[PDB]
Amino acid sequence: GADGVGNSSGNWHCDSTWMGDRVITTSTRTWALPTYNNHLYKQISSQSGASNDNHYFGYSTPWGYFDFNRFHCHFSPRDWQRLINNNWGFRPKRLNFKLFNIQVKEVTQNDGTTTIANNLTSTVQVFTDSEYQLPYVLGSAHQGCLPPFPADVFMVPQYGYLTLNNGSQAVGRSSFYCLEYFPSQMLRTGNNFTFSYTFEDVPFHSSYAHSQSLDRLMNPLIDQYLYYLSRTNTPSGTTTQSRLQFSQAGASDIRDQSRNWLPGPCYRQQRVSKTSADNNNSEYSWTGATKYHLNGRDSLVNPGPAMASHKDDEEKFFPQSGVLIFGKQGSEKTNVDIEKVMITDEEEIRTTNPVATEQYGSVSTNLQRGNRQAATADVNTQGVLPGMVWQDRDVYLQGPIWAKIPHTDGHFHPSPLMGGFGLKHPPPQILIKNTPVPANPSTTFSAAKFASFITQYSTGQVSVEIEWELQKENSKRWNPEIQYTSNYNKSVNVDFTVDTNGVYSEPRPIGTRYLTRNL
Amino acid sequence: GADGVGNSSGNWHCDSTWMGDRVITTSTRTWALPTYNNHLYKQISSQSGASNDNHYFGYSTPWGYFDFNRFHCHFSPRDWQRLINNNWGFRPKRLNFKLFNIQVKEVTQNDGTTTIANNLTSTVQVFTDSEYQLPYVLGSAHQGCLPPFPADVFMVPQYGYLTLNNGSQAVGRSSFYCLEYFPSQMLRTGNNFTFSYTFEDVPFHSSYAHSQSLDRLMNPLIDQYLYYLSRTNTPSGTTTQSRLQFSQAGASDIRDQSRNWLPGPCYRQQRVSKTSADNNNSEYSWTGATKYHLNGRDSLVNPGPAMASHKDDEEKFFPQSGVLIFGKQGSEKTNVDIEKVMITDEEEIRTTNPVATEQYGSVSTNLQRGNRQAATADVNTQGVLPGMVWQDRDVYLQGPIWAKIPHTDGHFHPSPLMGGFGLKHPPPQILIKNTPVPANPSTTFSAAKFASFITQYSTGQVSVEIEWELQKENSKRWNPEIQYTSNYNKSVNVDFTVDTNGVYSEPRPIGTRYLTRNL
Amino acid sequence: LMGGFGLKHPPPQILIKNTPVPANPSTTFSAAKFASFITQYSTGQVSVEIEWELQKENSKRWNPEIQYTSNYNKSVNVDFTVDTNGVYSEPRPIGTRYLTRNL
Repeated sequence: GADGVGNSSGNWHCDSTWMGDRVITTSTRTWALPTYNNHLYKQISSQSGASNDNHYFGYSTPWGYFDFNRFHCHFSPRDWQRLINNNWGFRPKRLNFKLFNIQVKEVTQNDGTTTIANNLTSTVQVFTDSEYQLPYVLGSAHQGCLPPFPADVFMVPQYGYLTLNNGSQAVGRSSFYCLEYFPSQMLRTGNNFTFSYTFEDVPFHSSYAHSQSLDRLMNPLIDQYLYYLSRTNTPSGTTTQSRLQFSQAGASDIRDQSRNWLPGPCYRQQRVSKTSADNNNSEYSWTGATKYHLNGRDSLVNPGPAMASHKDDEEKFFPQSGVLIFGKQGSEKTNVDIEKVMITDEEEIRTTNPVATEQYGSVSTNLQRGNRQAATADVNTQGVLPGMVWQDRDVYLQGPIWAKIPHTDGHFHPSPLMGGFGLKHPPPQILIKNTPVPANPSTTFSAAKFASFITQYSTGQVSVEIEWELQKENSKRWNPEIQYTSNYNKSVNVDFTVDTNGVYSEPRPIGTRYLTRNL
Repeated sequence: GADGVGNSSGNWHCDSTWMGDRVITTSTRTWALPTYNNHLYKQISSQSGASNDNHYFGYSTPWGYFDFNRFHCHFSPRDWQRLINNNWGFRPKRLNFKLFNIQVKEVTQNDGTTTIANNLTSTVQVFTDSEYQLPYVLGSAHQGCLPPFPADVFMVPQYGYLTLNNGSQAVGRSSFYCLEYFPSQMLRTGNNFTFSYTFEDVPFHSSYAHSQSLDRLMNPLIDQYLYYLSRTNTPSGTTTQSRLQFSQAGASDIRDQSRNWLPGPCYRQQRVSKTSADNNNSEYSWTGATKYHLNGRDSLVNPGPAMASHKDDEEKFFPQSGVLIFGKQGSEKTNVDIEKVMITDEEEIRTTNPVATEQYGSVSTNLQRGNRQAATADVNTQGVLPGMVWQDRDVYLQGPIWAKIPHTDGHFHPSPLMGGFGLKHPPPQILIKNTPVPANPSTTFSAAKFASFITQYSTGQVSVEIEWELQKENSKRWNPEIQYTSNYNKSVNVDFTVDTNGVYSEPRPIGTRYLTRNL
Repeated sequence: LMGGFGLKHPPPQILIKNTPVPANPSTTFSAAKFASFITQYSTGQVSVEIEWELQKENSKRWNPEIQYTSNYNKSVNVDFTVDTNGVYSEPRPIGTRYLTRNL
């Protein structure tokens, strides 16, 4: 699209409509973009000394990108609630994007006095990496997505990436991608950039919780017909004499019943409690946390494989890195106290996946014989096994929406671990930069790189609309399901509202599983 | 319809489907019908002495009728919840009824031993008073409607009615309707009786609560332009000297602001509190309760005109007869203690209708002058006034569904007072009786009325399906609405479930207003 | 009650705002809400036209009806006019009932 200077390049679309089966969440926000790295690509690396587990090598670019991989960039409390309360599941189908009403300003810091003014002509160029030839950054839970609250103006993030490294230094194989080596489209004012995408058949996120659970799944009333090993030894006057007898598992017997499927896999996490007291006093934050390691650098295992966060009656506990944790609007960056964060809870799964903090089961160790007692041992890490079945990490309104499946020789069940939809070809990276403006050059020629540009930034609005599909409920469940509600009682502030000084804020994390489906 | 003896006259339909705009609740239950008044019509009257406010005269009939004027005869907790959580309103549209698989048994109490057996031939006759020529009983909140819970078998109520009376005695004008003077259709087994109805344009029951309220309705930011009387007298050195000055109502001024509409009407009720303590000790149950009176008999004013049950912070109180009160499954018939009942609460209205227990406003009494102070007085009964606006009593799952608008020269806004839909021509009364079976007659003729019949009753199932329309939500409300949920925490029994001895039970009354619409 | 026409769906609310203008942002990224905008306001004209219907008089009333007139006598200022310093002003409230119909 194209037009004039006194012509709005696009209108403001920010609705949300439900169609019974679909529902489209349109949404627009105003943004701003500075000139990063003063227009140059800069090489960047870990700090020489820095622990090995923390080295790196890569580049930062003068390019800034766009991102809305956060559910709340599309759903509004209320809306989300609608969804989350009457749908067995849902998934994204297609999207449409558009930047417009772009405007380029140029600040002038003459002595003790700045003065911003329109640089009409100068441009901002955009380009979408629709061929995925660029290090996909999104999906890395970074923060600089869209504001949950419309009215909020925002700054565009700067693109940076990482290649290979042998400590703080580069290794040859590492590649250096240059963003100008693409065909950016250049916008001036009166210019807009639209583009549209279509998702790929993915599974509806399961937005329901299970009423039955693996173990308790058969019918009480009837005993099976298969037998199991009831007792081993037997009374012989005073002493026992080994004599194995078997029984037919019934209701009273349950624990012993024969089955057909196994809980999901696991990778044991340390348990910490919301109650300061209980927790051993010391620094096992890193030392005790569950991790894995590549090329000799141990990394953390955050968002561990999807597994319930606490047994019955222990909402007080949680994994050291088995859950998602968001900050309460305002919460500072580092070492903030428990009271400043919102920890997610995944009890809803218990029913199928193991509890993060407790071992999977316990396999037998030795082979018993008359002169040898029967061994056994608990298992803290069980990789996928036939017959296992499980549930993936719920979603949360202010959580990630999707993530790119890495291009590898092999993947195994790609639901992104941080939760979300695992996409092979996700929404392409959208980039934006401000074509430089060489400030006054010298009369006599010089072949040096230009270094003195006009100080200036851009701004303008952006809009994103997405169509989601739904799987409606359908249970013959007689008694009421659970629903997500807002507290009745009076409060000094409404949840998901602007305070007295107009600061919007999300009180709690809102999950997705409320409706109840049987297993 | 018709067929054979070994042929089910109908199947069992008991589903419930939602179509986005409609939703059909089908429902079938098994029933039983005895032979009332041993087959005769009996004249009936108050007990000679009995307080005048309690006299009456009328008849009881050998006929039993059918009734489902209770929302839970169609909605199942869950279902109801669906409705009640995502709909600005709804109303009934049409219905279809069918009796079938009728079966007539005949008990034999030979000495110390009864023995029931099939009287194949004998019949049960049904007939619907589709011309409303019979005293419409339904709508009178009687109890003998359908079981909320399907699996429950039930007994059919007996038809009785009331005419005029001058104390315990009849007055001529009083009519005596005879049920045989209709064309009953006679069913034998293999016979079924279907019939269908269509409702009449009625208003969707408002199933939402108001976010604004009459008083607080204008915009804070701006002061009006109309002036009101700020002060009357004025400082004159030591003494005041009358000097009326006026102000322009603003935010701080609010109470004084000029408006455009008035709260609904009222009829003051006594306030009682759920807290035994507070309540004055004595018997003002009748003496103090709000009532009205015709032909010299004071009757009670139950379900008073629709008006909020308590101001902010007083959920502890309520009208003496301004609310609906249901029994907790089991609760005996008389003088049962507060702990045995469930009292409905209509706070949701506060916003438009007056509070039942507190006066409407206060009008001025006298005309003031120098030598006369300004009078004033509170008003406890305000009949409809121009500009008044209000809300009708909510509904409640186990509440009435509708009621017949009395045939009179004049009605005023017919939403039935007990709540529900006011119908001009409501679902016709359906009646049923068992054609008598003269037990063995004497060889020699006698012209006396037959008095010795075969002892026998009937049974068989009945089905009722109804189509309701809906008005879906549609508010730009950002923050979450309130929804109806079931408690998370463990409990010995699930709500709306059968206990250990299979006794279904409704824990609490469930209203209808949860979703929030602005005023 | 304040008088007027009672409408079920009255003339819809018309709103207007000035899309914000982020004044100069910092070179290094920050995910905070933008708080420094360009100071600016808007202006321009607006127009509203409305069509009203009428019910004309029709009485066999012989003698003159009452009408609303402006005072004959001289005055320092005309009613519904700008004073000496150009300040328009409505002298009195003007009602609507003048013409006389029988009950």
